[PDB]
Amino acid sequence: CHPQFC
Amino acid sequence: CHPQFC
Amino acid sequence: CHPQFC
Amino acid sequence: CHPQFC
Amino acid sequence: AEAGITGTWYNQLGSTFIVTAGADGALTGTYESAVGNAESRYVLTGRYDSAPATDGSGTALGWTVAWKNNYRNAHSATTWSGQYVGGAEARINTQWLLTSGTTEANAWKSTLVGHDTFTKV
Amino acid sequence: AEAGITGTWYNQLGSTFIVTAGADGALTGTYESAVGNAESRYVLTGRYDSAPATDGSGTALGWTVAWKNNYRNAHSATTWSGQYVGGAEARINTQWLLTSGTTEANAWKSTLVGHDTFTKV
Amino acid sequence: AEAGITGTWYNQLGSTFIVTAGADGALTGTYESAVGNAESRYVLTGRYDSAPATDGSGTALGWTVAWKNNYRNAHSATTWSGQYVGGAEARINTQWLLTSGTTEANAWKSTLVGHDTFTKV
Amino acid sequence: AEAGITGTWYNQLGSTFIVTAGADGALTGTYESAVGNAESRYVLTGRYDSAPATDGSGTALGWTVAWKNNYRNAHSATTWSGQYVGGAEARINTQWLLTSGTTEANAWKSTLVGHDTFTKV
Repeated sequence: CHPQFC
Repeated sequence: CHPQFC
Repeated sequence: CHPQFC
Repeated sequence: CHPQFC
Repeated sequence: AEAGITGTWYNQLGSTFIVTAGADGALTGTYESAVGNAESRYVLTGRYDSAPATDGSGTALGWTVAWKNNYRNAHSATTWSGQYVGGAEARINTQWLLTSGTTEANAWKSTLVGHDTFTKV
Repeated sequence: AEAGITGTWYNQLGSTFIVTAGADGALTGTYESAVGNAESRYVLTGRYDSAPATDGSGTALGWTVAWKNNYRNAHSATTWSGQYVGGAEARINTQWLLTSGTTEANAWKSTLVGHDTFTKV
Repeated sequence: AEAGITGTWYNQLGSTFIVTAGADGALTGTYESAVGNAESRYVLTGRYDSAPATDGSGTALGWTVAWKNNYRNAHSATTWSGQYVGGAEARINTQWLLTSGTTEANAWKSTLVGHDTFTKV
Repeated sequence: AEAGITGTWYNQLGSTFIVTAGADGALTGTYESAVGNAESRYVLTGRYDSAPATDGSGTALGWTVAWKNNYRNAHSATTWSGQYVGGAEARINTQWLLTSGTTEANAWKSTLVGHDTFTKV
């Protein structure tokens, strides 16, 4: 999961 | 205007 | 022509 | 590696 | 997918696309622009990857439309790349690339990028 | 174009693509990955816009390859959008979109974008 | 624009972005991911083109966020390119490119492309 | 990176970009178009993700340039997303999005996509 999303 | 649109 | 190019 | 590449 | 893909799809602007997904990955059909006149209809051809699924993934696909028919020649082609999701409200989410033929000097302005979502309604 | 497009094309990584451009805008052929083994070969289908020209413009085209054959099923498809430029050193300059089927949660990571240039040499 | 851009914006996933548009084209602020914890907050910097208008055009802008802060280092950066439309329901429509650092062999998988729409609500 | 990024970079068309990578991820500088006249110079701002590395990965970065200065206002902005690779022949490989402000009807033609590679030579 990437910071842009979570 | 282009065929993809109109 | 656009500044990015010329 | 994906078929597009290898 | 396949049966699920076959049919009529509409995007948020009114464009309609009609496709037949064949047994072995082929996608054939026609794309019609707004107005919906006899020939704002262009041929489309593409492919889809069937396996496609024990975890609810979408089915990857893509197609191309060259904007030339018997009434118009827009010297351009568009490719849509995305996936099909079936279900109550099946849809095809895509990103597209529209390239116009240019001279080598204008090649920087040859490709536009956008996205489209198609539904059965 | 057309005759000029028909043939074998290579990109900077070694991938090869073989196409036949038909009279009425069709593009059919196969794409082969690196290694060049019997079947790193996938079917490709696309379209090109012929008019295409009194000012040296390129010919717009696009094609799709679903990454599934009898040895591999990568649950993805790639579309290439670009133009063909003929001449001493003819080439096809493209931008591509590679979409993988994902679950709705991972849809953000479903499409990669890149570019490729193909030559006859 | 400018005053109109300054404020809090939300996209369809819950991410929030807070920006100050300065007199001379600067855009500074922070981007916060979902969960909304003290630090899923990253610095953002960008520019906007003011003239911007006697025909209702949008204001072109873009910003970048490097995904590194005191709790996370995702070795990637995202750039959003789009335009701001003001009014009753002002919004910013964008297309984004997310690049991750890779080795030269994996460079083909380094950039993902997508789109986002931000609203004040 | 950082020190390695700081300096003058050139792309294949002659455009030049001058940047200072600051300790904490900031990228500030100016972009100059071809001709190289006093002011075909525009301000650029961006960010880079430092960790960046025990396996030779590139450093992810991105920046934006709004095409407005004291001689030109092109009502557009470009964002470059890519990575920096250092070494004998260091380079920055990027993909860019150029968005122009349009009316809502023309939004489909608002974003062009391309790529650029910058070198120190």
